[PDB]
Amino acid sequence: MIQRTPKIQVYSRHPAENGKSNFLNCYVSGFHPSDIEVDLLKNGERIEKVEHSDLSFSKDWSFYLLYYTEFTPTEKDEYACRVNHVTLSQPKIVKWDR
Amino acid sequence: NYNYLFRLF
Amino acid sequence: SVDGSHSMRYFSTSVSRPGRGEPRFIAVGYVDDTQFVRFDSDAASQRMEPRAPWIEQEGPEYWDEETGKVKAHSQTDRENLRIALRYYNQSEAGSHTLQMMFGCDVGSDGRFLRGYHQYAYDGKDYIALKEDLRSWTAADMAAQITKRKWEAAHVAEQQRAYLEGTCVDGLRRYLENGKETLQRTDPPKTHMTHHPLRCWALGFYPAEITLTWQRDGEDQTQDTELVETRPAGDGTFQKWAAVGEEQRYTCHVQHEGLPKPLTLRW
Repeated sequence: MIQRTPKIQVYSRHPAENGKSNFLNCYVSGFHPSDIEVDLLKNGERIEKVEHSDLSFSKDWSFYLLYYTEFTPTEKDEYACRVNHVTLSQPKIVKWDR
Repeated sequence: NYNYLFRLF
Repeated sequence: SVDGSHSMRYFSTSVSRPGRGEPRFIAVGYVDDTQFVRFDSDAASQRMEPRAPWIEQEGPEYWDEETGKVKAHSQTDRENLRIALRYYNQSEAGSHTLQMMFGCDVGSDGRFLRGYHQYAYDGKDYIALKEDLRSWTAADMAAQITKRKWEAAHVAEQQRAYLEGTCVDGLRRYLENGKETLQRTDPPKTHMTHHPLRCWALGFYPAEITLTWQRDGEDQTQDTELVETRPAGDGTFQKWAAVGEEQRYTCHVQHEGLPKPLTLRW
């Protein structure tokens, strides 16, 4: 059958890099089947409390999920997203940028 | 309102 | 959208769990781009749960009746997952997925427009009710067997009644009760950055949006990058577009929530 690789976007909820509360988000989309592992990473360590939305899918039947954890960004603190899927030979890690 | 009738293949 | 049409969608996913128990069933309900109900077979409540503030204004008979219908779906698609194994001559050790979408469209005035009733097995079309809400589109030889049965049992008529009746009646009610929330728009917040540049639209609802690049007033397709619309987690969405050589380019943003299409000054 046709397996679709996940599209990964790690990004901040509201605009912020300093003391103001926001939400770190890793939106995975366009993948099939639904078994997916999304880990938000802080300086290489898994953040424990990461919630996610209910599973849904697009017009092409491919799934999308949003994983989020409440955070207050600071200038220096670095974040990341680690996503493993059946289509992935090794976990793919995307680092938060802008 | 969900549907109330579901059929088999 | 721009038509002023509104839509109700119910999405369901069933994933078989061979050796680990019965299949996982997730069902989600959306009005336009706002989810309002959900049902997860792994949850302890075993009942349809609210996910939007305006669906809680419904009566207590609603939550009992809706729960009974989504549970019937989950139990029906569990046998359908097993029927598919026989139709496709597949083994009981493989994990497989069955997806269903149904719902209706209404216009700005609230009149019935379109109906939907489609299935997918392992992420590809299985069977669909056609737009006439009277005939079926079968994608493979397996779905032809199901199509013949559903023609003999006259399933199209039973669905066409729901899509034109109970379906639209609910969407109307959800739209009015969610007037303060559903019939509104969030204009995008635009900003631009430069790297040895890209426009940003943030906090917009609905998700329908178009980002255009024009150089000297001419449409620019090459050297341009556009990412898919993303949710922020607050009910609004985000999207950005990108393209030494500079100043001569401009980003143009169109959205039903914008008073005028926006042009970005680098």
